[PDB]
Amino acid sequence: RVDPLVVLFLAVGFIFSVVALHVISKVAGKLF
Amino acid sequence: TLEYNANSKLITASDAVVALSTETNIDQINVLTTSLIGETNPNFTPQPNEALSKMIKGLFESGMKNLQQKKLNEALKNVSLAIEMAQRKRAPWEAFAIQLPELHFMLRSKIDLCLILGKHLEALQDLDFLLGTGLIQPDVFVRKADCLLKLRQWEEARATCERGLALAPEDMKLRALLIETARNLAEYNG
Amino acid sequence: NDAHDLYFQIKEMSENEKIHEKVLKAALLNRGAESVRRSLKLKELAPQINLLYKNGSIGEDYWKRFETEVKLIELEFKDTLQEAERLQPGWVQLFVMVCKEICFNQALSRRYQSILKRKEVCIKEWELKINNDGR
Amino acid sequence: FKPFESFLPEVIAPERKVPYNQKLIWTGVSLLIFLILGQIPLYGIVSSNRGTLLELGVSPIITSSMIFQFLQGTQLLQIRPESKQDRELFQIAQKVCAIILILGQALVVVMTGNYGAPLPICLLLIFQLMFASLIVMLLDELLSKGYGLGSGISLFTATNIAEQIFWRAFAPTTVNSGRGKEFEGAVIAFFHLLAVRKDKKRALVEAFYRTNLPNMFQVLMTVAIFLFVLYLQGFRYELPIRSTKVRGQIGIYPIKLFYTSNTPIMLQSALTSNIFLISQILIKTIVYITFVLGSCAVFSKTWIEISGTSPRDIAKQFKDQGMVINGKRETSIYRELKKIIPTAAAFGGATIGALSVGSDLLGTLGSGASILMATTTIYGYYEAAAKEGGF
Amino acid sequence: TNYEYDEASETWPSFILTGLLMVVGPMTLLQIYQFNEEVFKNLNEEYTSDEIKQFRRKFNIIIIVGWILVAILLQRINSNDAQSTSHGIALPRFLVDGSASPLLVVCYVALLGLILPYFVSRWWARTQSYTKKGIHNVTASNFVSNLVNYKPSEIVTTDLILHWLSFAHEFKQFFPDLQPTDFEKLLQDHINRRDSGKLNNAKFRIVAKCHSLLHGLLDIACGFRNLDIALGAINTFKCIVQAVPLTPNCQILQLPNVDKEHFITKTGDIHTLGKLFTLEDAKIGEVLGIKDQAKLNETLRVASHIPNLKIIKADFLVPGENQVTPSSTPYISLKVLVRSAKQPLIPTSLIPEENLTEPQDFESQRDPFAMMSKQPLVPYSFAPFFPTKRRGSWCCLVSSQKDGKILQTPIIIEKLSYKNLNDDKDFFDKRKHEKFDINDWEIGTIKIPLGQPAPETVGDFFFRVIVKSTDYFTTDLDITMNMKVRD
Amino acid sequence: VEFVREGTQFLAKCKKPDLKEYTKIVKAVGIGFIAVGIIGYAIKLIHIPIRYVIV
Repeated sequence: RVDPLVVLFLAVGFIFSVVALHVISKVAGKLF
Repeated sequence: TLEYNANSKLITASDAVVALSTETNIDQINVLTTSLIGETNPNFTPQPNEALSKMIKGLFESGMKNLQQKKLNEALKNVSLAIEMAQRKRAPWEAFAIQLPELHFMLRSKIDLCLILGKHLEALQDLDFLLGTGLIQPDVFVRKADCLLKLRQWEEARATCERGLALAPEDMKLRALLIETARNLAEYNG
Repeated sequence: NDAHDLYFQIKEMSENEKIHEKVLKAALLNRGAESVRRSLKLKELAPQINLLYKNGSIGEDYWKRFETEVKLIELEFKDTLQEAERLQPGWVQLFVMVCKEICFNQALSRRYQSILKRKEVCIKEWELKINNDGR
Repeated sequence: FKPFESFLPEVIAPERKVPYNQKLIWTGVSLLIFLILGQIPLYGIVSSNRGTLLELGVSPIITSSMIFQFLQGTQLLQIRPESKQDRELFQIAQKVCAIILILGQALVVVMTGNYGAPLPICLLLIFQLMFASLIVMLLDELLSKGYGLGSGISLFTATNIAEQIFWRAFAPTTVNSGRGKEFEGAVIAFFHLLAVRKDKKRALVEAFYRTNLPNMFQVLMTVAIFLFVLYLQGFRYELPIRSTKVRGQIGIYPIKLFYTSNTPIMLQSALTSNIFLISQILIKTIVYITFVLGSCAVFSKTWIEISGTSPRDIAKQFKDQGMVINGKRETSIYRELKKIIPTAAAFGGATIGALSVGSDLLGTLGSGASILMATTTIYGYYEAAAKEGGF
Repeated sequence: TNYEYDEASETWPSFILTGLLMVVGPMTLLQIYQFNEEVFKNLNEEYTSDEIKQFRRKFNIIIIVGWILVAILLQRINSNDAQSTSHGIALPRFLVDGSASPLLVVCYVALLGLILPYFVSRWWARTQSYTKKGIHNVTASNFVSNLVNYKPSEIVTTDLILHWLSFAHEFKQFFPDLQPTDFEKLLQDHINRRDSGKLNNAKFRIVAKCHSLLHGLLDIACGFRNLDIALGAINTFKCIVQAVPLTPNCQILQLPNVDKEHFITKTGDIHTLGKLFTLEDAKIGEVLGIKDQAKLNETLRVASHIPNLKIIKADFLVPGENQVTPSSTPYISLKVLVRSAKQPLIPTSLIPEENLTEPQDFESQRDPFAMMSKQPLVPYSFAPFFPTKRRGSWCCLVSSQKDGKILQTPIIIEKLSYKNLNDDKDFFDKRKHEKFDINDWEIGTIKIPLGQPAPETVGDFFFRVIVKSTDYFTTDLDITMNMKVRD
Repeated sequence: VEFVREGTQFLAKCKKPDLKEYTKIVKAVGIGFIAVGIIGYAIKLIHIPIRYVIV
């Protein structure tokens, strides 16, 4: 069903979301 | 872009550089239309016209009578005229299993007469058509290898004569033509 | 590279040029014969294309385009049959047999007409310098 | 129990055979994605491969596969032998069992584990870990269908324990216990102590062998056992085979020395780790080495019949395909095959057991079973590259 | 705090010392630790024109950088002066804790989410484009598109394959400015030896890619089962590499410096290199028209060293079983005797029979193609007008005779021993049998796999295996032979 | 005693690989192993400041 580059994009965007969520938490802890 | 004369009922093309695929289709609709005019039937049938085939057979037998009188040039003219009649005026829905064997029969007679006459290249190209259509038989390869030896290309003649032995290796003339081709190709190389 | 649109051109010309019924009927047989020729050529060429695809030379995009062409030529022949059915009553079934037959006979006529061109190319290629008789 | 309505995510199988130039790079990219997903921590964790997105990791994929291979060896599932649709339905059942086991094991790790019971953060945690394990399992399928070199579970455990080897060899992480700054890495501390401290003969002797942290001598013994396993994982007993149904097709059926391919000694290690907890609650070196040798030999000969590569079964496969041994009779293929296969597999169990004993005595950075599992995986990749043709 | 990051700088040079030296040192050990005779490699550069050589011209550092880094860094380490277990890592404090920390997280996130997906996707598109035989996807689709609608009406020429070949997309990627109708005229000017204008560089790069494009077209057409396009394709490959148009006396137009109009005018009887060597060494200059002694020696030295094949014991073999049987997998096993158009008719009976029969040892007959693989490579072809230095290659293709088609993928081989050609046997000329060792004359082996198995029915069946010389218009080999299937 | 003799009888005919074979096996498998170790070790090394900063 799923192309392999779609799997690669899903994984990289997933890990990017996990990083950016910690970054949002750290910036919100530093500012507020 | 195409417009035609309604009186002749004949589709012609405009004054442009037409592609070959477009030109052949217009010419085929032209011959198919002038056959369908002569069909004169509401529903027309795959079985062939007997009177037209009888006229073609009679015009071919005229060339046979010229062949019996040792008049080879008029025989070649009459056989080529009969083949042009059977290719042009015959309907495309005339019976394929009676059109193609009649065409191969008259054509084999044409090539057999034309090789004796001396016009080798016409016989070669016509026999290459007869081979490519699918008759394939050693009696074709005898005349084809003989003609390739007569017009002095031995490398194609060797492959043609080996394909001739490749149908019936017990053929007597094909082995002699193989020896002839190898002997003259030894002069070609060495 | 086909005569599919060429029947449609005569069809559009029919609305203004008061063309003959036999001409518009006979132009349909050419698209039918081209459809039967491409259908049989498609069916006999499908194993070699599949062998090139499994071997790895031809590419996946052409294989998808090839399957699309199979479905498209089947739909086109189904369209031609409907065009013949609307064109004449009681003519839809014998059309297929006449269609296959003029397909084979039309291919034979092209292969026979090309021999003069092949003979001229042969003279240019092998340098015979032939006379009016054979040399 | 076979029919199921499949609307589950599954990667497309390639119609064209994928070349080795893509099979190497997709194994590399899949490995890189797997490990970069491994080393990253979660969002939901509040309290100060555990505590990461692989908190359960490959273990549900291994668990569902082990359960369904146990059921297939039980023959309770009664799978069709040649039906591709029934094998696909078995793979769909393995997929569904894997997804359910992922969600259940993840819910157990969330509610029971150290993350704490306090709730939208908990929902984000469970969806986070579930989607991470889902994309690891789908990446395993992407390696398994033919895009990578194959056997994504074996690839992941081989690369993980090779990473354990290179981490114990090259750790930058320094530990100072009274004496001074010492590196957990072996050769890191070797170059550091030969660069900094005076009396470099004493520093050379100290950095060569020291019982606190992993040695450079242990790294040299690791390289020596690595090269010895690479020489030992050849030893193909080439018997000649001659086909009879299609005449004149001549090849060789190879018999590796590691005929069981590193399966019995991990079961032996599990049995050893289980019996030590029982015997403690309730001369030795010679009994230990002969126990490892004899036990791994007996485990090899028992795993012969269970695995399905028995001399009777491979003789049935020869009589089904029609390949006799060259210059020998018809029943002679089974006579010679029973002469070769059980002795070869039991001796392969003896060699892998002696390799594990040499790894434990010499003090290798990893287990000999671990290094041998990594080398069997990469050597199978080399065998596939030699069959297809590789760069 | 779990880790400490060594703010006193006593540690972070020492880790990167090993991390640099373990990369450098084996590369230093690698770099410090670091059959056939070609005649035409010397003579090719003397007749290749200056424009082609200018085109060919137009189209250890890291180690010493590492050691200079090691010296400065070890000086910095030596410059330094020097229970509760406290874990720490080697990486420095400012790299992690200070103001470089948002810089590092931005560089990491950008490096991951850009450098992996963009480069992996561009690489995946680039690898998905080019097929297994080295040609682009849409040019393969373009070949099959022009080759399916090829009706058998028009005979294949040397111009029609150029007309198919100019539509390749790999020429459009090199030069997007101009149309493929100009590409066809440019290849026509390359064949017809015409001086082009501004795009003379374009012509040479187009021919250099036309090599692989004609191999791709040959593979597509020959797997397609249409023999005439494949045979004409190899003829156009000869035509493009030797840069002479297809003519019945092309075999001596491929010679380096002949007077073309003079030879066409004066003597038309001499078509073959073998018939060219019938005349004497002094007499050949007046016929070939060049009339320069060093040039005559150069032409005769090139015309000696062209390869001409000739079969000895061409038949089928089944590996392991001496008799061909139904439903078996035979392989084509023909043994060529490579000649020079100067060696008159080595008889088959004088072959000492020890090298004709393949040895029936199991290590040999497991895969018979290894004995072919042990043969040396074909040396550099003569052809100066083809831009790159070119390995001569032999391509073969079988033919089922009853259909007139091909039945399998064409096998392209470059493993032959041309020590039959060299100056050690220069005595043996066409213009007898005395003082020559027959074991010195080396017979090559051409073992070709048959793509289909042997058929199920018993009966005499015929295949036609031809081999053709790429990069040469020599005396090619075209034979038919039987498979006496007997069960 | 008997099994060891039959095992070395098997190993005498076991086709021990030659040095030219062993060199290719090492140059493929061990270099792929070291490449695996480097590709892994770079990730675990880079992710420790990542785990301290990003947390």
